[PDB]
Amino acid sequence: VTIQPSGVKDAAVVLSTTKTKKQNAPAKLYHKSVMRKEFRKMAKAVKNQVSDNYYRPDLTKPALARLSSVYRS
Amino acid sequence: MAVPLLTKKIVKKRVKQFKRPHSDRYIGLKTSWRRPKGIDSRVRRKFKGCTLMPNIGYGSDKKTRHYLPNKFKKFVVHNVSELELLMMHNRTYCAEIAHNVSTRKRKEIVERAAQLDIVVTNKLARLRSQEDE
Amino acid sequence: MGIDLVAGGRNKRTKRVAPKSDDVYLKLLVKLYRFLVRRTKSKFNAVILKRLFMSKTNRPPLSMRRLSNFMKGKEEKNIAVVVGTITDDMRIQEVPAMKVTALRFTETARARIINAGGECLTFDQLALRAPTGENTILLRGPKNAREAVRHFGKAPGVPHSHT
Amino acid sequence: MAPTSKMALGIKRASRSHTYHRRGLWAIKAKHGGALPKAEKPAAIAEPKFYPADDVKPRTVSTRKPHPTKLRSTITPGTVLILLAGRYMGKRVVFLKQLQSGLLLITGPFKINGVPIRRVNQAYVIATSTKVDISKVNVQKFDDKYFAREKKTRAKKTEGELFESDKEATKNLPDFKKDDQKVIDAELIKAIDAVPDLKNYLGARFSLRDGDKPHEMTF
RNA sequence: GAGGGAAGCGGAUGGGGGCCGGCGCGCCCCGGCCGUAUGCGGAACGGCUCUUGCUGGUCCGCCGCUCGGCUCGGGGCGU
RNA sequence: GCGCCGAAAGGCGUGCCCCUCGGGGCACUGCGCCAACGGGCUCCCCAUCCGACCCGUCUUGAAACACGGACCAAGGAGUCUGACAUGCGUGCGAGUCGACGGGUUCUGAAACCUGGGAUGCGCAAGGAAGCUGACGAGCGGGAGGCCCUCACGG
RNA sequence: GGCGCGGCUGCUUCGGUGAGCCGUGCCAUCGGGUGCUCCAAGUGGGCCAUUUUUGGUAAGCAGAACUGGCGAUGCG
RNA sequence: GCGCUGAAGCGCGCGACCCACACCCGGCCAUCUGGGCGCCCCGAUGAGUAGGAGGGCGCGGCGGCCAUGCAA
RNA sequence: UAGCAUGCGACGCCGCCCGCCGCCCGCCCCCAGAGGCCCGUGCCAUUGGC
Repeated sequence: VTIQPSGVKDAAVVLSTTKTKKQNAPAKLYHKSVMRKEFRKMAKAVKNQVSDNYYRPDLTKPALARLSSVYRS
Repeated sequence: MAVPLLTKKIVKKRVKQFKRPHSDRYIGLKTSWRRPKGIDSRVRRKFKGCTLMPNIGYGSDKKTRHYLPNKFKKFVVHNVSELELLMMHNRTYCAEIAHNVSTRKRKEIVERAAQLDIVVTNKLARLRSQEDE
Repeated sequence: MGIDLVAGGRNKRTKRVAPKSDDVYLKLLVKLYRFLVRRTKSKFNAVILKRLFMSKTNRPPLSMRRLSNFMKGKEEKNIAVVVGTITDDMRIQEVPAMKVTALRFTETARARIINAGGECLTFDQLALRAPTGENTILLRGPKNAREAVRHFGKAPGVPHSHT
Repeated sequence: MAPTSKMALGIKRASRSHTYHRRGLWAIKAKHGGALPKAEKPAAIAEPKFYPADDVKPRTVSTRKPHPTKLRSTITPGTVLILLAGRYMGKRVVFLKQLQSGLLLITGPFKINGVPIRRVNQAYVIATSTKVDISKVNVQKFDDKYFAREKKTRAKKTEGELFESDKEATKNLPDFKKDDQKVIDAELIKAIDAVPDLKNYLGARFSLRDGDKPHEMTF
């Protein structure tokens, strides 16, 4: 379930990441994209600034890394 | 910490094994434990050699509770979806594939789990669908 | 060991979140008080909490009359804390003002107090704007009143002498 | 109580001195405690961990305290150990392990063709002049590089150094053989001569390493 | 499993035998891939305001201009 | 632990004072946080104890020479709702309370709107029966605010 | 709890007194072993020991008192 | 019980020992003291028939949610 | 009278035995009113003159 934002791991381009929020009653956003391990850190450290507490977003970085490792071989 | 707590339930036990009393001398009379109900009962009298009765103090340490002896926490996995959560745990948790899940289904879970880096019970059971020594 | 100490295990255990509060909105309110209570000066909110857990033998109707004589301007129109509910039973042209706070009011009581003065406040808006809970009168019961203490059973029950 | 009174009687006193040397240098050890230290890439996770530093430093010290002390109760050097008896000169062994006192493992090298090693309740050992800081622990059985010969030439130098003392000292030579025969052992007389070490100990230290890790052993 | 010389609520408690399921780190060289800053071009966001507006996103498409890194394996070393 | 020597342990800043010998106690910033080496369970037997069967019941007291069972699988006991009294909870709250009809879908169901049956228990009572029928007060303990004056406190 | 001030009252001579009441001010070896309300239980047949008994030759009797235990309490 | 006798009887003194689940100590389970952030922590008492009071396990069919199945 | 199952003796002793030994694989683990190998290599253990 939602709070006001979510952040749910998947994606299926070979090499992929997922970085969702949700915000506001109509807009109903949810983006998925990226490759690289650096760009994985960065646009979740920025997400931390605009939200809070390191440990969960940080964890949902190698979940993705392991998925983008797996989709190689 | 954990290692010691795991060892305090597993190598001590308690394995008396609480069997119903005199279950052995009638076959039908079932193994499942029943409280010795009536006054003369020696077990009821809560004697030693009489086999201990169940009470709360007998209980394991919480830190060691519902763990496999491996000390991994088992999580039952119906399908691939449960796998995501398990993957997060990885180190913490072991995945156990339900008996029901079918042979055609079982394959996808197994491979996904490895990629997840949650090798546990599942490997054993997949060689168990293959045949084998 | 002692026997004293066993009797010491036999004190209470009053303790209760009530079996259900089916209202979720009451159900959240009743928790809020243990976070806020040890985190402010508010003894009153800590009392309301016990009395909105435990019982129906405890939950109060308060009439507009039973506010009305009893608030009477000499603790000068403070905030009146009614744990359970207000009920509509008086006509005087009622209260001299008033900020009344309760779990529930009837709609007639809501209408009559706000057209006399002040506000019929809800307890949560009270917790927000009066978090200290001081200048406040805990007013009151009942189930403790005339009808019914032990006056049960059929035709009762009596002063007593016999029953 | 007699050792333990001495510790008290500042409190700290040297540890009140310690600060000072930093105070003397100039103005300091608040800034350096707060401002430092490292960090920031990394991979994953909580970083719950660990070691080197500060606790470890009392645990090594603490572990050093039986270690003299058990020798004060039982008297001697430490390891490395020589056959007194047997062959007049001959060769050198190190006490890697106690099954017990008495049942002991005495050691060496073997990497190509090799060398034995014995576990004994005895046969032939009295100690020398070296000390380490272990008691009598290391083992399984490992060593090797030059060292049937080196350990052994290290033996010759100790066997010369000993053989002269065995001439000066003994009751004679025949029950230095009964002393060597014993090998529990121990208390009575220990410290004769054999001066100095500096090589003997360096050699012993290598021997301990060699009966440790990481060579010849890994798959 | 055990046995034709030693005593019994048939269990308990201890021990042997018999049976069985399970089984990484630091550095360097080669191969591989990609890159941001800035200019372009497209786009969810945000603090907030709440008629409305101002500053602040991030990634992608993909060329230019500097200047670098990662990952799967292999080879050595140290842990 | 946070400078140096010293393998090691240990000392190396300085002031005070007692002893006035060896020495002693006493005083003087913050901050951070180990070594070595390479299994479960079933049945049996021996030791040891429960041990007095169990078990359940009856009983002051059960191994019981008190009662009941050959052994097992399956069956085999707080049900139904009314009244009267309650506990716990929730909606409205000096009334609340809805059948039956009709209106209308799905459904043999049922639902929803609505007149609102039915007129309880209430809203105040007494008593054979006439018939009658106010609500003001504190006192004490002891919730809590204010005045103050704030160490207390009245 | 004690005192004073002030009103009202009583019983017992158109007689003597306090007490009561209200109002107002003043001054004063333990340690939760604990109160109240609703609803429910087996009962509503005991035993023994110790102490004190009464009957009875006595009794592993009968029948009380005061208490600790068994019942419903393991373990040594 | 074997069974002792200037004791393995008896009495008067005495020394050292043994021996419970007691008491201590270590670690842990309920309730309660409470405390602090749906969760963690400090200490105490803590046998049990009749039995009250409270939390939970399992059965079978129903509904909404949510899956599993050619090997249930 | 009974009585080798007190875990006994003797006499008489025989489709392949068993008498005496090479080489290997399991169980318990002194007498005694104080006492119980000459020259050597070799850390060892092996191994040689005697």
